[PDB]
Amino acid sequence: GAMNSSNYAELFNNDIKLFVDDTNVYRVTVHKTFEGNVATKAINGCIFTLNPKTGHLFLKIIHTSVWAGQKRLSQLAKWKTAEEVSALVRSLPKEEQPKQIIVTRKAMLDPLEVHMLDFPNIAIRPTELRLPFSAAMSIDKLSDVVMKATEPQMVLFNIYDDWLDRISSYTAFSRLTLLLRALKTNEESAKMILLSDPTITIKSYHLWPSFTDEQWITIESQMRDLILTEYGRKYNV
Amino acid sequence: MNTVPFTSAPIEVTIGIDQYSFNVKENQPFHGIKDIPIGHVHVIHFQHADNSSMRYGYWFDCRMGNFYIQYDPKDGLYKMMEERDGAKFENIVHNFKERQMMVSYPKIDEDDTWYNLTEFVQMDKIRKIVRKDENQFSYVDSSMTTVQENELSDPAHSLNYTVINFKSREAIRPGHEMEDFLDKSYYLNTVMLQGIFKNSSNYFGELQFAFLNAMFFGNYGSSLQWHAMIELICSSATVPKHMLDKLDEILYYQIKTLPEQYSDILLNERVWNICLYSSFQKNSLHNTEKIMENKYPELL
Ligand SMILES: Nc1cccc(C(=O)N2CCOCC2)c1
Repeated sequence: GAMNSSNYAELFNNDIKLFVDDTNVYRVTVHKTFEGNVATKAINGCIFTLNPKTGHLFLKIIHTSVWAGQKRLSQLAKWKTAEEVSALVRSLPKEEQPKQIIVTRKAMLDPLEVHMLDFPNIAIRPTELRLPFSAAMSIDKLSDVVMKATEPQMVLFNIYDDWLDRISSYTAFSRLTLLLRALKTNEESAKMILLSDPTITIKSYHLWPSFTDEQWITIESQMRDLILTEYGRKYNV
Repeated sequence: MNTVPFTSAPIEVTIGIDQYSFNVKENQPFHGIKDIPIGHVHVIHFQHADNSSMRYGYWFDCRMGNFYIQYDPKDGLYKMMEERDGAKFENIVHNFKERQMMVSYPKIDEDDTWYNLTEFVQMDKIRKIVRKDENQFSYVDSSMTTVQENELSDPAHSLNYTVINFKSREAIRPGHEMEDFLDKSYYLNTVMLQGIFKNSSNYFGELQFAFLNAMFFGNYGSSLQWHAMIELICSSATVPKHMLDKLDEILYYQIKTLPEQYSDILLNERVWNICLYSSFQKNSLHNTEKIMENKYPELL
């Protein structure tokens, strides 16, 4: 059934699972026409498919050409998501295929179920958690590869960098969700926190800066403050 | 006009014959039902006074044999049987008629209700849904489960309705996932009509039989089947015009006949609101929508 706080440690057991977030698949700018009407212009998007145990991010870039001449794009985007996730599963060796796929939005349940009819033993699950995966496009290297794409493309990243050499999957996921929650609540401040000290760099092969254990504790505390800070600015507390 | 005699009425029971019903008291001198219209299937059904649990009954067609009812005190129910000795049967019936111990099927001349509820229902098709090949009539009760219900437990006592499942490989062509799920025309016209039912008359016959078993026995899996067969049509963008017009007539008479006080359990809010207001055929069921809105406006 649904994934929630009660069954949270299941994410880090040894049954392969993937989260699928479709928030950033269909992205538009809304603008005025010369006649003073409103129109949309699509921009490239992406499916965010993540193994929370290993940090494996299968980033399928959705190029704007896939919308050309199509109607009801927000509905189509869910089905296109499910088609691409199904294609990814089929492309993986049997021993790498997931035993569960957790969708971050319940509207993805039926499209994914239908596309995965050929895999009756893969469970398609919703979640009660409000995960901040929409903020994925606030990670500069991910946004860069999405916006530069000129055709459909899959790009493989590890979203935990090398953190699993020093921390467990549970702790890595908590750190990731904290960083993303911060970027989602106040992107400018969050990014200021992450880069303020010019001596800490992001390795070419990494997404986040190369913080020591002690520096991660400081960083993590600053992100919590921000999420609380912004929570006051919003609710006047 | 044909007759279903009863040997006796040893236990107090409410007896139905099609949409009619009457109460018989314990050991009351009741010996059956006469003047049954020829040309239609019929259902004779029972609810005991002491245990309203288990409504049960028999579908039959008097053109297929001479049938009678006899209570079995071991199994505790009124059983239908066939009499093969035609002269014995005619003689039994004539004596009961002479002593006026039979109720008359009470059909008003103007009234086409039973025809309209059974237009496409044939005994031969009933006998394939309800498998008991040694009898010409078919037993149904409130508790019997459907083949589909069993897949989700005695196979011989099952209702073998055609399985309909909108999230199934049968319903969804590889590579037309979104198309077939949002527009079920493929599944309706190719898989079901051309493939399984052969024609719309057989589809409507099964839909009508499912409704009648839901209404008369409170059979829950039959209600599920009836709604699934409605939803499959309404959720198809491409349906022959004659089928939509006939469906509107079928459902109109089903909704007209439904006991007002059973609507809460026999009608699925989601299916009906979707069918009348959101589906491709939301504008094609004029008669059904008018009766539903005037009779069950709460559900909607
Ligand atoms: N999606 C996915 C699957 C397998 C491995 C990886 C992974 O760790 N990375 C591969 C690409 O760059 C190095 C890091 C990612």
